[PDB]
Amino acid sequence: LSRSQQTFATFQGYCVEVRKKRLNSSFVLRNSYEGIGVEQRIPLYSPRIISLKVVSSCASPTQDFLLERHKPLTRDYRYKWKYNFRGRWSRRIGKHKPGIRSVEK
Amino acid sequence: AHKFAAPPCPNLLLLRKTIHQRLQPILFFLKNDVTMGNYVYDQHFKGVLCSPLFEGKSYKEIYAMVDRVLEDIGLSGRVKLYCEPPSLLHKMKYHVRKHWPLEKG
Amino acid sequence: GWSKVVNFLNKGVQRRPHRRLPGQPHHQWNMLKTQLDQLVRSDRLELTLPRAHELQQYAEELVHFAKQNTPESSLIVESMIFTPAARRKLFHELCPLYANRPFFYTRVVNQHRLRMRDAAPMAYLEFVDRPGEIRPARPVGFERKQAIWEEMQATRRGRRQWWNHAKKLGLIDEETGDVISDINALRRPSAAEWEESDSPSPYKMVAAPKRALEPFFVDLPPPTERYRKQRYVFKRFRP
Amino acid sequence: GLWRQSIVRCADNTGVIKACIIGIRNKYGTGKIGARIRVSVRDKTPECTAPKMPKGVIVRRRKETRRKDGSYIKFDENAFVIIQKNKARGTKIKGPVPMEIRHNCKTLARWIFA
RNA sequence: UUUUUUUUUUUUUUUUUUUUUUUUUUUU
RNA sequence: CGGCGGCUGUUGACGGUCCAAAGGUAGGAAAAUCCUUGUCGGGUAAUUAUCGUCGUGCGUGAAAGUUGGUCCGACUCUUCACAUGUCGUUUAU
RNA sequence: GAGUCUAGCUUCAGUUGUUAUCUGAUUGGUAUUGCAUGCCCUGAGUACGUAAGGAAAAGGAAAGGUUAACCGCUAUUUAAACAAAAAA
Repeated sequence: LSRSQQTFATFQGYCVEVRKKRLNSSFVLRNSYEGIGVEQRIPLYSPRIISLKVVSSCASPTQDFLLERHKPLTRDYRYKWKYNFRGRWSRRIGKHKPGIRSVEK
Repeated sequence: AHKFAAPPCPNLLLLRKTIHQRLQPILFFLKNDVTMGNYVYDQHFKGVLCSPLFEGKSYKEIYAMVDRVLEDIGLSGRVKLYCEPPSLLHKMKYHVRKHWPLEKG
Repeated sequence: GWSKVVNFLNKGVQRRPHRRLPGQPHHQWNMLKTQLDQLVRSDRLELTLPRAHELQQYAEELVHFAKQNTPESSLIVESMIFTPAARRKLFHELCPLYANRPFFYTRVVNQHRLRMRDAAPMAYLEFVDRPGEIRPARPVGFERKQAIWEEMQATRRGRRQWWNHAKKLGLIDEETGDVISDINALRRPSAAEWEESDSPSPYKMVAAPKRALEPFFVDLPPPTERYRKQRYVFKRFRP
Repeated sequence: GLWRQSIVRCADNTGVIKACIIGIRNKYGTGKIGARIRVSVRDKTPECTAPKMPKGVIVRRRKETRRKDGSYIKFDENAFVIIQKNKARGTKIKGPVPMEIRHNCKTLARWIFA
């Protein structure tokens, strides 16, 4: 906390997010104290970090799946269904109300 | 959030006391459900839940514990709760951004 | 207009990577998808220059993902074709073809002419290394090495220019510091070829350049001549 | 951040539950931690002794707060503490307290690092 | 990867920053 | 079938006098009417806006339709609740 | 005749306000401040004053607010998902 005052600090929490970068990488920790939830993000590369330890891990393929950059299955994403809407002032084309359309029909 | 006071709400207090005593969540929210009825109060509840106990379990088992806990107080079919594991908190992206009233009780 | 506004407005404006098309995105993608299949089925298409420069982006990706021969890649290829005929051709005539071609299977040719009815530019989108191509294509693989060796052996200037490059390819004999004499020694089997498995009949087929010929005559026009239809029908005016 | 017409809770054990902000030294609704503000009491307990218009300072903020060291601190609620004669009215503070508080009232908190 | 304030930085210079114009050519 | 009032004396049941066919009844009452801040109470950090009430400040007025229990509401207004770029203050496709 | 970099002029407000005599071989002879809201600290509990009470010269810093610039960090939105092997 304070180098001059020799005041240290010890935080504990569960990992929620790990932003993977080169130098600006950080980790987000969340916990609760007396029913009040607190959240703090700490950079990986920092000179202030006295120590870092893990109390309980969750080694499993689910964590590895989250810890990996996945690729699209198909090129269907280019469809952009969210853009398929109808104008308020536009001519009537079927029985679709103003707004996003449907794909069932 | 809540300008003025609100009518007596014992069920909300009971739910808050029971959840914080049994499930020990880290991100627990609650509010009254107005979609069920505007002229009705202290009947229907809606909120978000998250606790470490839901790690390494399927959705069926995750919701079974919530239903069992609600059965002990008699509010099983009156609370619409959305729960996700702490690791998958990103799934609740579009569930925190929403306004959360502040009931007095 | 004034022809000055174009210039005045364009100042400090970034270029668009993907050219805009008439219609919603869902429509645009459909359009491009169908045109890719039509391009695969023809071998050359005549299109406007802007559009010819746009379709070539997916024309390359289709063949790039078709050569992987993986379940994953197969999915992506499936996700870019409509008709079975285009799938068949892509998987039976184009994949074997570009066995040795790292990339760049298509090109765009400008016609330097304007449409009569529209006054718009025109261009051709033709595949590379196909029958009746506009211009010949360069060799790849062992063909390239043979070409290079030929060039080297031709004249001194070629030798000098290719000296450095030849070393990598192995066309220079390190034991004597001279160009390799026998070039056939660098022959290797390609993927396109058929691996070894290991008559007095009157109905024997006759060898011929694209496909063999039967020993019998069948009264039938070519595939492109046995199905006629009016291109356009006049619409009488109603005064 | 915080803005006028905003409801915030009280971290002290005086008895007040929540209060409405009346004023703040800001224009763009970016209220920070440790900023003096005026509160109007809306609800009270049957054994409360707080005034009608207590004066306090922002302790906790929902919105994330940036640190000098490149870190960030976030909370789940917005609470304040009453101040009188340059001292707190109550005797204990509920929950943790951030480091970004120039005032010495943070010593009454239980976990300054949390 | 792009844009933006909801983020960050400055609040100094004025003979400074900058600029479309070499002028002994008094009848192009 | 138009409508229905003066002086003066003790807050004033009561006494004098002029006039007339009769000389506002009861109810409502700060009002589809006087006045664009009447006294007090409920809401808000502020209420002259609005409800309740008093019945003086001016005044309306009974099959001219007055008052109104219950029920009822595309009729004014007070006030509560959810979401919300209405907003300080504006962004991206 | 031609290419580059430039002199002069021009530029928000505005002005004409600067150097007698001259250390004898003795550590040497003006120097980038025009300008200015509020609160706090050192000076200072000092000057002042029975008492209550309570200044300036200078510097240092935390909010709020305006202009301009930018994408290293955070927040919102959003796009992309393709060629290392000359055995390919």
